[PDB]
Amino acid sequence: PIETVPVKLKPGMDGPKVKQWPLTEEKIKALVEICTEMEKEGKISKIGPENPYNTPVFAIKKKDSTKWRKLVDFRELNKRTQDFWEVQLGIPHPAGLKQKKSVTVLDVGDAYFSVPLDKDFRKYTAFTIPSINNETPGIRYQYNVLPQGWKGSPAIFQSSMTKILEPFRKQNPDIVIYQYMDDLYVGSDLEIGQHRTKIEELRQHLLRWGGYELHPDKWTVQPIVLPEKDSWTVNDIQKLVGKLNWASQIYAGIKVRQLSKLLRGTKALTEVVPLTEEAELELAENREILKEPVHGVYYDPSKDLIAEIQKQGQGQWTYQIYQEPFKNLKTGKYARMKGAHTNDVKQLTEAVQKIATESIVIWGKTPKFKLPIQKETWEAWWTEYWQATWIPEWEFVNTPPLVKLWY
Amino acid sequence: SPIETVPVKLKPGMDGPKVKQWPLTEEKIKALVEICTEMEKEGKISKIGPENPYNTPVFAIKKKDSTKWRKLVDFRELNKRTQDFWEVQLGIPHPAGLKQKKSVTVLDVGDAYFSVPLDKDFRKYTAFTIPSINNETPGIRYQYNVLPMGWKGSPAIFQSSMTKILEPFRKQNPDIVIYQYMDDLYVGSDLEIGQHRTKIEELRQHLLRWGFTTPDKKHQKEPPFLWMGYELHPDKWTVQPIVLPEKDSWTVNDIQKLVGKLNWASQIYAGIKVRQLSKLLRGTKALTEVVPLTEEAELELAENREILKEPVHGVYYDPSKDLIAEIQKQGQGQWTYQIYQEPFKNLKTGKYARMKGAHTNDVKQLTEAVQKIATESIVIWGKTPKFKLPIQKETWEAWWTEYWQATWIPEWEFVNTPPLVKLWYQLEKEPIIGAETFYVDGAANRETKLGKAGYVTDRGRQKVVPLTDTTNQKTELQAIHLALQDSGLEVNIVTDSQYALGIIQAQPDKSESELVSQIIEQLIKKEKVYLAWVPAHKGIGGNEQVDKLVS
Ligand SMILES: Nc1nc2c(ncn2[C@H]2C[C@H](O)[C@@H](COP(=O)(O)OP(=O)(O)OP(=O)(O)O)O2)c(=O)[nH]1
Ligand SMILES: OC[C@H]1O[C@@](CO)(O[C@H]2O[C@H](CO)[C@@H](O)[C@H](O)[C@H]2O)[C@@H](O)[C@@H]1O
Ligand SMILES: [Mg+2]
Repeated sequence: PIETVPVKLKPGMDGPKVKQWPLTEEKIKALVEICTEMEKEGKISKIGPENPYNTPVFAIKKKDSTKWRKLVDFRELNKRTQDFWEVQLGIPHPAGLKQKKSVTVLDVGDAYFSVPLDKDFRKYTAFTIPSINNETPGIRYQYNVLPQGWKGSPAIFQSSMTKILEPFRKQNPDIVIYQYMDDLYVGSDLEIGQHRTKIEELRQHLLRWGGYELHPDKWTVQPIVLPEKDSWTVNDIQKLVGKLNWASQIYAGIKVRQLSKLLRGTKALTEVVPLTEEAELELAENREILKEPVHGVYYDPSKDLIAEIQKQGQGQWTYQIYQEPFKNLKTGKYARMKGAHTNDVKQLTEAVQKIATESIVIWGKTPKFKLPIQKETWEAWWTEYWQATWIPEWEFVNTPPLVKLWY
Repeated sequence: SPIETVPVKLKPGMDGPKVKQWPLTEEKIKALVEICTEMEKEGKISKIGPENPYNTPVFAIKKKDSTKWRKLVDFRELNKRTQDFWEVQLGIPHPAGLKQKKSVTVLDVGDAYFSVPLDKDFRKYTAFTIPSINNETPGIRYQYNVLPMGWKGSPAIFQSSMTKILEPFRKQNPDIVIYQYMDDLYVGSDLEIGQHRTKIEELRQHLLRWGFTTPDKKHQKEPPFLWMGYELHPDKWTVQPIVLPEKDSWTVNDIQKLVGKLNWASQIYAGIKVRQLSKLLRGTKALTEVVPLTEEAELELAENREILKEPVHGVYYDPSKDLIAEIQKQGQGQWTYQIYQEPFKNLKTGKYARMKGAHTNDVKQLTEAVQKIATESIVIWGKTPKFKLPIQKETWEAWWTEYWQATWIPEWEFVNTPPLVKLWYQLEKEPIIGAETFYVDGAANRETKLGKAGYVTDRGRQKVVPLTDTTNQKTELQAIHLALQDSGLEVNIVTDSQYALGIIQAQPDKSESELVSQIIEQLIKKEKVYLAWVPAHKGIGGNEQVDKLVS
């Protein structure tokens, strides 16, 4: 019973037309019951084929919450939706979130279900539920309400959200709340138990109007490391010189001329070469330059974030987050702790969720990922391990390791 | 039908079609005043006049009844000007996805599209003219009041209407399975034949209230049921007979037909191959170009015929048992698989033979086949099967540990059905003691098309070979080729080609490139090979000597 906000697509752009991919039995059943209940509650409406738009839909199951959660992949629609920094409905990101001792993520998408959506935009939110063995044609719905996962929902619901959080943030000035899409990131410096307690109080406040724990203090940066030996082969110095030569694109004043001078002549790779005093000097200097962070690299909120990932083996994955090439805002190393140790695709999916989560906490948005995986391998399995209510942009790359920079 | 119409529009700025009819014979146009009069009596069409400026040509083919005719309209222009639709038909049901049912019925709706009304405001665009007397008089013209056959919006609107009409019966009878494909209804149940026929009569009455007739001619009551190109028996299902073309002289189009038929047959006939027959289609220029069968294509065809003359059947799905998919390697990037639950009782079969990428290996292609089978299994049965694969656990472990991209295969067990899938070589992680060290390099001139490839070695050996009509990357691969050619069983190799290192380090066993194929040959024949990279033009070790030598 509220007046809707007029929203439109970006000029010269049409709505999303993305095909539905196959779904397992359990996901289809979950989506059927969820969409049935949403249909009875008026949140969605059944539509026909004269609506030419579509967006893929699937379902996830958080490990700590055994109830299914519907997830619509509105990435295309969000890319085609108007920006809201012109309607002044954007969300400022607080710099204090990444300093907090603990940060709990909360799914507050259900709030969006209390605000109607512009009548002339609803057709862009259509989605189709598939059928096992194609027993029936797909079942099409569209939203009558601010949808979960749509970028316009946090912008339109902003005023409401601030009005609902005002008392809690008033009673707790040193707890930080940052809304990203359907999520609230809640950071505090106090001890674990009372932190979870205040999270419970926050919950009951939200529940009354209408538990994923992170530790940013534990996020370290993994720099470029040089090996340390007593005797060095020709091969060791070739790989060292190549590594440092690549590193001269990122850092400043890195020399190779003396270490490289050691290699004069056509020498056997296994032949041991003694290190010149001047060459040892060069190795110590370059080793020190890599120890301290690079000078002159700053975040630019007008540009997108990009994340690269490399598989290192034995459950280790290195990553870099940058905006311009070789000017890394962050370098890191993800490692799984599940014990099973035998699924590359699961580990990479979890790594993407963790990296994107850190990007939300630090900068307020997710980066576009360059994934070291075949497109079809990723698309065959990634939904089986996804746990976030948001989905980042990604592309697929095949670049073997020339040198092993990050390990 | 009293069903509510579906609003449809033309694309923005577009108008209706204004084309002309063909050929205007008194046999033809008297047949055209013959066919329509009954449709007008039933209300499917209405006469219109010159104040309607649109037109579209009409024709007719013969139905598989072989006595009844099917009226079609060439709506290509109108279709181009009609709004887009989102198609609700996402795939094709498969008999291997059916469960055993006590009682089965197959029904078809009579004149299905003509039972669904068309949007009033849109009807003016479906106008078709039939000349009165060979253009000697204004002319008789009609417009459609129902869904036309040939309009791109008709199938989706009919499917949606049928879904809405069936929904009440579905919700009221959850224990009755209704496969709905266009106007073809499969209806299975675990009821006794009496109450089953009661529910069938109720369903037909429900359809008739909404204007969907179910003629007895298309009402199947006893097995074998003809359904979606298959024959359904109580315990098994078969494909309807597949007749391969038999020609003395083969054209491109004949071979295309043959390959298509063999692909259709591969869903239940195990071991079908089409690689050699499909190779005949490559490089051809016309559909009527005569193509002589190679020896390999004749052998492959004969093997397929031997397979096809043996009777086969699939069985139905038991959800209380596991799905099992077993894969075999057939050679030259060809793979065949069977999906079953009890041994020697296939639910279905299939094959995978796509060449993805310029350079690949058997492990990658086996992974691709696994992914195809997984997707197909999710479509048909809603779950992923357990795999039996001809690859050792050690081979897979080695591959996914050494390879740099993330890869995975779900729960699988090793099955010993040679030829097994294996890695054909492995590059050493450390340099080899006592092995010769080759510093290789190749370079080409892009304007000139000339290049050179050579090496310098730590034992004093050097070589330079000229190359014509080449590229940069080709000269680098050529340098590696030379090093592998002139070295012993064990060799260390140093290059500056990130490209060549990238290809070789992925351990390919096949390639669309002759040069890469030769390199693969040489690598398979070696005993130990260590391959290393250095940056170019930095005056490094032997790399500077060989780079100086090539120039
Ligand atoms: N444009 C077009 N539509 C077709 C064609 N074949 C089938 N359809 C569509 C239109 C049909 O109404 C619908 C059902 O196929 P049917 O073979 O059952 O034809 P229909 O029901 O109209 O006549 P019937 O009483 O079953 O003999 O599917 C075709 O060849 N061209
Ligand atoms: O995995 C990429 C794959 O996803 C699709 C839809 O399934 O596109 C989605 O992902 C893209 C990559 O980020 C987005 O650009 C796009 O907006 C989103 O819908 C396919 O297009 C693509 O093949
Ligand atoms: Mg029919």
